[PDB]
Amino acid sequence: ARYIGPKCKLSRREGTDLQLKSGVKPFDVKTKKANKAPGQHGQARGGKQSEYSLQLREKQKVRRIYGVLERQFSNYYKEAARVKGATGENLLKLLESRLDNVVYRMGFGSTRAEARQLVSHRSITLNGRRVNIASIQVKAGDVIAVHEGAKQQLRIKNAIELAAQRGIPAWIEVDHSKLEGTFKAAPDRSDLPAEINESLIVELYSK
Amino acid sequence: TVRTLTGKVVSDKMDKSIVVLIERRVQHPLYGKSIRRSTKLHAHDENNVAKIGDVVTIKESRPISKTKAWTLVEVVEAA
Amino acid sequence: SMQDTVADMLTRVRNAQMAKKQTVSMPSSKLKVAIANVLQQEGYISNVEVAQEETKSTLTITLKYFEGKPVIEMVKRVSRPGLRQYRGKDKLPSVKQGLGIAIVSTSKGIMTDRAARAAGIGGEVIAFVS
Amino acid sequence: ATTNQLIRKGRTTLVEKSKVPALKACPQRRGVCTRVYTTTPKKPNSAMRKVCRVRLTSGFEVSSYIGGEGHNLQEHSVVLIRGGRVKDLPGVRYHTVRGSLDCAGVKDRNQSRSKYGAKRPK
Amino acid sequence: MVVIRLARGGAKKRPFYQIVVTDSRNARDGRFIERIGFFNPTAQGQAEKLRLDADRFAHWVSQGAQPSERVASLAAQAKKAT
Amino acid sequence: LVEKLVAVDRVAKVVKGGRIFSFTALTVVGDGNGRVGFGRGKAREVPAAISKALEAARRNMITVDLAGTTLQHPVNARHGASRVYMQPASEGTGVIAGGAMRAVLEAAGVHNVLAKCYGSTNAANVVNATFKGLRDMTSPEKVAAKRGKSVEEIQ
RNA sequence: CAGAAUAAGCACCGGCUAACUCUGUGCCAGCAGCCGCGGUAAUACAGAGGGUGCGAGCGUUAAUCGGAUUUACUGGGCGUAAAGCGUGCGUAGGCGGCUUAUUAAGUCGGAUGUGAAAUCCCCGAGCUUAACUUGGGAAUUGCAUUCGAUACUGGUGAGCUAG
RNA sequence: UAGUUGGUGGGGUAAAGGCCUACCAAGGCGACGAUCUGUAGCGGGUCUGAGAGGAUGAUCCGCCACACUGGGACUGAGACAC
Repeated sequence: ARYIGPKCKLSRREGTDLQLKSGVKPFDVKTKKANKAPGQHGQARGGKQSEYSLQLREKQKVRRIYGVLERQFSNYYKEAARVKGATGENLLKLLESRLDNVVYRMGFGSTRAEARQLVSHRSITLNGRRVNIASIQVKAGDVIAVHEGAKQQLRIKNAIELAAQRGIPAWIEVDHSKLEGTFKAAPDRSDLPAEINESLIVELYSK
Repeated sequence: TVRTLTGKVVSDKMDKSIVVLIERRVQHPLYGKSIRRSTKLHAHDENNVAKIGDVVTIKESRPISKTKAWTLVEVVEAA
Repeated sequence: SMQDTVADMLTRVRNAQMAKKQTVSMPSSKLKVAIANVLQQEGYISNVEVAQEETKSTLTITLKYFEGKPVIEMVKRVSRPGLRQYRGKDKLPSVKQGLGIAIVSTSKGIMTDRAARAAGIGGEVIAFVS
Repeated sequence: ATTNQLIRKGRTTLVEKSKVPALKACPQRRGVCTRVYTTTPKKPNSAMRKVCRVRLTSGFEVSSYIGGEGHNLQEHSVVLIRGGRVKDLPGVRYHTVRGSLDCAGVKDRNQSRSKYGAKRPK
Repeated sequence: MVVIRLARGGAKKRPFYQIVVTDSRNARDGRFIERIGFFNPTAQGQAEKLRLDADRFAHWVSQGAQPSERVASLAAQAKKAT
Repeated sequence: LVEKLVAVDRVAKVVKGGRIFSFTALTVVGDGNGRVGFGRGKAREVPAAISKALEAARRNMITVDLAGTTLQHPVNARHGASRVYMQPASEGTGVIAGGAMRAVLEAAGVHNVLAKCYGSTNAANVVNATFKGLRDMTSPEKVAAKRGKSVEEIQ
């Protein structure tokens, strides 16, 4: 199962832009109701929260951008705790290693939902083979190319020109002419945005 | 190459048979204190040399009777 | 009646330190002298002396105070006559994460747990000192 | 205790009794309704609460609460009972499952329907 | 008698055999004397297809063990390969 | 200077013709790098009690020597009927403790530790026991100085 | 090849515990794991709006361990909270002063044999991924035999006087 | 506890053995729990627990026992035989 429904109330509850829309218009012009919770009893951002509320609200925000549900997220945490290293760093590496996210960051999809649809509809090839699972883990030195029938899609060309506005990350090199790209290694924490706090998730799941 | 036990005789009434008491010291599995345990073993003594109170050695052998499977080797100390 | 002379010696040292005496004296024995020698070598006490009148032997120990507190802040008897404690070479206890010493009697004499691990032997655990 | 005392006599554990003996370690039981009636709550509560004395296949006769507002139970009905105390009613340690065998689901209910056993309205 | 044969394991439609020396009266996937190799009829990629301990095989044959047809064919093929 | 409010309770005193209600507050202040203290305050209103408790906490302070972000060695402490056990942990563990211990430990600047309460869980007594244990924790340099040895000799 | 075309529910929103208002009823109907709600403004009953948590599942009941240091070996107590026999003597048992020689039972160390496979853990391999299957290790904290050590406990011989 | 505990002669078994038999003797077990009585297939393992422990013995593997209820033997290398 994948979440379907309204994305702007989703972002409004967390109070921050979750990048769930293409971005042709800024978030503030898009919703006009930011810093207001979706409910009628919705209030400003300054509402006091308990620690349990803060940890939960952070984990939900982390889940909502990547579109992962609770079972898979708990499995991700349990694997990251087993793997040696920083638990939050490992969890971020696992979340950023999914095939759909790599397709999105390579610029073949306007949004992560578009990337998921493209991957699921067998429009992507991994190392020369057409796959259809969004949660396939991408390893170092991989090659992701757009399938031949998938090429010449107006949505894909719009996605690549939109991605041109943002910056192509370091670990991904893309030939946009050939619709091809190469994942090299998992981003370190510095590459990812620093507003995300992972410690809250850590004690929330280690309670 | 044969299993031997050393003990003290506690009975000699039976004909060609003696009863020897074996003692061992082990640790209690849970509380750790050293405990002493005792076992009474019937042995074969053909010539009735042993008597009550001597220290004897016995060795494992084939069955001789219903309850005897050990045979006397030597008398270490006399009473 | 008195049945644990080592425990008596440790209790005497503890009470003397708590009362802030300078020296402590007791009837002597070779085991007590051996334990006091280890304590002096490790630096918890200053001087160990033995006197002999005719057959009685008296053991005297000079105590150490640094700043206001006594040097020996904790001394515990581990093995006791009602429960003997024996440890292998790989299960020797550590006291205060290595900042204290466990006194161990091994087949090569009385030493600390550190020296016992260095020599790769076990034995009886007499006391913890810190 | 001393070590010798522990060796001679070890520590003793006291067994625990279940709070639902009539179920005999089963999730539910089936019974035949012996007497349906109403009772009054213990202080400081005041109401008229619907209960029924039921004889179970376990060989026991107990009392069970009826939840929800409006029931069609009567003499000799066959019902399923589960665990759960009513607190303010002394002696009633069981509940009747709504809509299982002869009991029917409550009417005109649209929230918490899985409890009380009401189907989805069309 | 004593035989050398295949015991089945693995998953449905993907068999994986252990090569075992055992008394013939024992159940196929039960009690055995000694395991001396494995066979994977559907190996792919880097997976090995057949490991057999030739010295143990010869030692047990010298004592009167009877290989099955499949095991004899596999032993011949392994000897041919190496 | 980080400040934490552990508990707030309402108390009553009986007089003729009614009762007088008051409020008590327990707070813990710290610098996050080995300085920590705690205090109590009583008032008619909650903010006044919090202010008095904070002032008392700032007045009652000690210095705690840490090993990086964790304890030097296991600690057992007690105050009245409350007993506490604290143990050092490796990096990435976090602070595994109850709220009363968590406040004091985080104010004192410990990042990885495992802690356990036994006996009574009264907040003031637990804070007292944890404070005593942190005060009485020792260090290799102090041990070497007191025994007249070297740090490498002490190990 | 066809065309969004065939495909979302369940629990909860006084505190413990993330998520609030309005109508209907008035110690009635009813809710309730504990503390407790309802006797005309019910954020706790029923409906509705809104929201929160999960999601092809969601809730309830039953059962085991945990939290429970609440049988306490690790790791509890007995003046007043539960708990010192009314007071002695004494059998089995438990424990026992100092020095010395010897023994090697307890205790410690080495070697050898054994401790089936599967299972748990680690590094890999094959399943589009994962579950799953599988190669090799580590482990199996034990037992037995044999060779060594003698500080402590035990046995034996001798000696001493603080009990 | 009176074939009960030990011994001798004899019988019997694939094989040691009161396994059986005739005599001789009075031994044997027990507070380290005999006898009686309730409950129960055992292990590798599984669940939980920081650990020590506690609960458990479906599915997989090893051992044991049973085949409507009791008592027997035959054939056979092997059964007291679903």
